[PDB]
Amino acid sequence: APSHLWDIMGDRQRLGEEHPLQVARCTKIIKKYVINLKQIAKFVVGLGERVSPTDIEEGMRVGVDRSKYNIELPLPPRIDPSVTMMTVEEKPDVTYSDVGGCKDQIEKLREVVELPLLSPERFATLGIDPPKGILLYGPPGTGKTLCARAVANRTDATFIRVIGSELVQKYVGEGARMVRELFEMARTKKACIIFFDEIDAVGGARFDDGAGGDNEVQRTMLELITQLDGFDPRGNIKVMFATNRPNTLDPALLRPGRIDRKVEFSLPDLEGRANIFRIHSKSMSVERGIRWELISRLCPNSTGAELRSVCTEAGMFAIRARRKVATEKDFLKAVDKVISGYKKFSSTSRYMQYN
Amino acid sequence: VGKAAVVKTSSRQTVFLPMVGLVDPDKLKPNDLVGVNKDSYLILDTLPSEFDSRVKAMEVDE
Repeated sequence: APSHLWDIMGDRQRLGEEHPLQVARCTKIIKKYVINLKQIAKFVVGLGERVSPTDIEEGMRVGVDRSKYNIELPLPPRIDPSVTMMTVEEKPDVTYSDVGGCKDQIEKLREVVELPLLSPERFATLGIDPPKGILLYGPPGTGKTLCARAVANRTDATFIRVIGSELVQKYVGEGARMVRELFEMARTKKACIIFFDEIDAVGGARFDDGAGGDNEVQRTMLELITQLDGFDPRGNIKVMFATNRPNTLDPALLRPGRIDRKVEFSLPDLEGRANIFRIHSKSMSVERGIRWELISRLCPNSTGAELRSVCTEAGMFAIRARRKVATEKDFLKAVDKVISGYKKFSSTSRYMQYN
Repeated sequence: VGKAAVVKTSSRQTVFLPMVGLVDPDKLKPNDLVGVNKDSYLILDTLPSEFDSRVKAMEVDE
């Protein structure tokens, strides 16, 4: 059906020669334009009929006709990378209210990120500088990645999630181009959010005398630091560094001036772990008259990953243990099962804080 | 011997051309990028005061 309407206007856009343009990047601007093709061929051209003199800029892809080369339409630069097109997500499922607890790991993030985006004129009265970067590391298993998605929901803008292993490519030097791919969209798309995940595989000095193949990774941060704070302080959006190993990072990366707000996650206390089961109490099945403060009290200090496992495994006892819904008896069985039974080995929580 | 100039296109094609009045042997020099004709392969343009180019990136800030 839609193909019939497009065939009517397809007479001028097909038979005539317009679209068959050869796209290439412009080099020198004389106000004669020296442009190098993809086949490595240099030539000279000039403006067109409807082409504006202010549209042509240095280092921009400009399509020209293949027969007689002339400028026709400008194109946005950096057309080669296809990787960063899939790095932008849309509408994350985790909401802002999914993060439990009244502690300080919530309010501190929204003031340095969501506050300048929603109300940029609030800090303009005092004439201060909002923090460009932030710091979130914490112990493994607290759902730190869930807090990054909760910010993207309230922001209602472009979000970029970057994996630490994605920056390292299969060639030496290609990782340097991967850094500018992220910061190029910062100027193109204003008021977005970039997020780095597992930076420990990237950062750190690591010096020289080691295995010797380590000099390729250390240049990624030196390219990332240069693109963050260089000779020219070029930056707009907020930068988020996150990993599970803060001690193995670059001691320069661990110092301010690229980062101001620093928040480290901690294990919720008896009052903190209570709200963890309250946000899950609205879900599943909760028997009327059951106090969740006694369950979190019998459970020792542990990450939120093992806290949500209590409510999930409690529903598993409805089959083998011959129960309708989750009762208080099944909650006590989960204490020796979800916690005491699963300790053994290979249980992280606070086990690995360093290496 | 006479006056002659040998050039090579960016397509890797070596074309011989006689000395053109638009250029002088003092301004000419080997390993130089100058404009040439597509049909007659004659140099109609001298060097525009730049050796090669800025290649990848350059800082234009004043």
